[PDB]
Amino acid sequence: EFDYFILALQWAGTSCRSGGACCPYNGCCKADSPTQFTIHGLRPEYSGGERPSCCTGGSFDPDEIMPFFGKLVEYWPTYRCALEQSCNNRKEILWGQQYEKHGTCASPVIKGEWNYFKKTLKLFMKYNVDKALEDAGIVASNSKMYDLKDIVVAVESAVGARPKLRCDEEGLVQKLSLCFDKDFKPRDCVQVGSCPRYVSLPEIPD
Repeated sequence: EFDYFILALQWAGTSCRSGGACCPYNGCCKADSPTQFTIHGLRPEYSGGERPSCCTGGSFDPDEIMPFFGKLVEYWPTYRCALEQSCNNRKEILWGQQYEKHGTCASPVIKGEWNYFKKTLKLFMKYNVDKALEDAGIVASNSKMYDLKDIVVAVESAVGARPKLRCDEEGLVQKLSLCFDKDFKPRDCVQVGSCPRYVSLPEIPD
């Protein structure tokens, strides 16, 4: 039983600050493009001791991604060069792991692969945090820090609900999550203490 969905987004600059080698599907390699928040995954919010994962034991079928491939590569890249540990000790690409581990547990609100990726992408584009931040003048930078409050206000004003921010211990923004109800309408996320008063949104390392 759950009431809300959580859409987890990752800040590319922080996921890429530990260099690495360019490999397929990697979001840290791609000529020249601005650093932005990309999709990590959509999942049911469980808060009662038990937190289910892998609910159908259903094999991820890459064929059902087709009408979304271009968008997934651009907005849902991976930041590791290895396959992700998924259900049944099965190695999988990020999209697969997210679908099997969480999307299956979203039934019947979300039924099947297609609808999972379709819904996740729709929410990302409709309530676009990157556009909100850019509008406020909050952009990737290695020399300037930002008031945490400026970022929160930008997202709330644009999306209509309070997000959840998570920073590493050096004050770098790592993730930003949005919460939604079963009808996919924005809802304030539970308050959390992670980020200091001033934070940084580093650019992807060259």
